[PDB]
Amino acid sequence: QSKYIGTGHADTTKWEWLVNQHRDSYCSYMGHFDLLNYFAIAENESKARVRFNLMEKMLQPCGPPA
Amino acid sequence: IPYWLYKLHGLNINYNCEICGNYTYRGPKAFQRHFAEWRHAHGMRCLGIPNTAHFANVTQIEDAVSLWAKLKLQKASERWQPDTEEEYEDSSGNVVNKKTYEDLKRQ
Amino acid sequence: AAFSVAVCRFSNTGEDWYVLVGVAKDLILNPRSVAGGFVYTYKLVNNGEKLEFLHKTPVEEVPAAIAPFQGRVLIGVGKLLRVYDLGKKKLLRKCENKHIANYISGIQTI
Amino acid sequence: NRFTVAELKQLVARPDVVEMHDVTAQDPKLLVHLKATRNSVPVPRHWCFKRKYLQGKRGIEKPPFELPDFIKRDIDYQKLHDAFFKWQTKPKLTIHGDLYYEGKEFE
RNA sequence: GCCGGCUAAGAUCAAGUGUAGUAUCUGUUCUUAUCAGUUUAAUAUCUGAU
Repeated sequence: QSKYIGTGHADTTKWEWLVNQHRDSYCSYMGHFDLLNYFAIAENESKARVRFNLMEKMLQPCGPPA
Repeated sequence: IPYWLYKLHGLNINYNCEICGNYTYRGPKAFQRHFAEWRHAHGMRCLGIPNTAHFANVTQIEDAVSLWAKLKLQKASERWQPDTEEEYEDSSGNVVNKKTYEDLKRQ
Repeated sequence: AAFSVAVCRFSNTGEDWYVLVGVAKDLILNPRSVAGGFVYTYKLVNNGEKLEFLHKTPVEEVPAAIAPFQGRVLIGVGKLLRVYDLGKKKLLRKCENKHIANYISGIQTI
Repeated sequence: NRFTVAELKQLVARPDVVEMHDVTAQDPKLLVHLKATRNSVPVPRHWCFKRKYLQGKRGIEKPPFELPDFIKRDIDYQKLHDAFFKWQTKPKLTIHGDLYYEGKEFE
């Protein structure tokens, strides 16, 4: 559950590394303030809009083989 | 004599350096050593390709030419970025390079 | 679009202050896919209350900076910094350097 | 069952830091991309060497630790802190990524 | 270490001693050979034939 989730190990695939990269890089986007009030100025969207977009992108971002 | 030492250090193995006069080197220890030596350097100089660090692990002909071509002076760092735009019109025309505008203004 | 602005002079031209503004074209982000860029050169008409559209110098990358580098417009487009001069029809590439890491999002004038 | 040393070195856009042993990994393109960092520091020279970087040149011939003059040049009251904390010399060593090699000091 | 070499550069089997743990010592062999599979970053190793 929470043993080591967030990073693979000796034979971790590049895709499975970038997936964790994006999945833990958005949490610093939905939680942090400067990197959330800065993306809503570029995309020109509200906080709720950008946050819901980032949350929905956590399904399988980076290009999923689903 | 030390057959065990030969099997441990990397003996009983060779490497065919075609660009280095088609020489036959030792194992992995001499493999990389064969890319930085006098014979390989002379072979590369006689082949025409300059001795570059990117061509160290390369050991072929066609591949060597492809490396000397693709890794040549690419679009980056062009001929000083020539943009003369001579005063032959003063309102249009700027494609004259460093030599076109010179010949246009000389005569 | 628009991503940069500057008000500099030109050693080739006179002391008339010239403004240079940046512009993007189809700079769609997420995914990052831009179409082109341009630099609009205005003469700063009306002594500060207007601007004459002199030349729209194109570029294959979205410019992100501009500054007078010893009397020249140093524009960083994408990953290439180019020093341009006064152009009657387009900014002339007086000098160029394509050794930018990923994107030139700024410039300084020492 | 993998890209050759030339196909995996030409497809990449920076073969200047390509390695022969790196082309046999599970993801050669990923390793080549990661090795193309701006100013990172690669693996040390003891990746494949089996001498541990200490058994080969085991006969070290040099002083153990020369006393630095930053502190050497009641113990002292008006000169102890006035020579170590006042007349101190800054140690000038490597800056970012001079990873210690086997010898690393004799060459 | 000495002026490329003189086999103190590596792996491995049996026994003794001893620790909470790491270990320490004695006696071997080292394929001098080929192919196929496993495996190793590559060696090595092992699995079979000759």
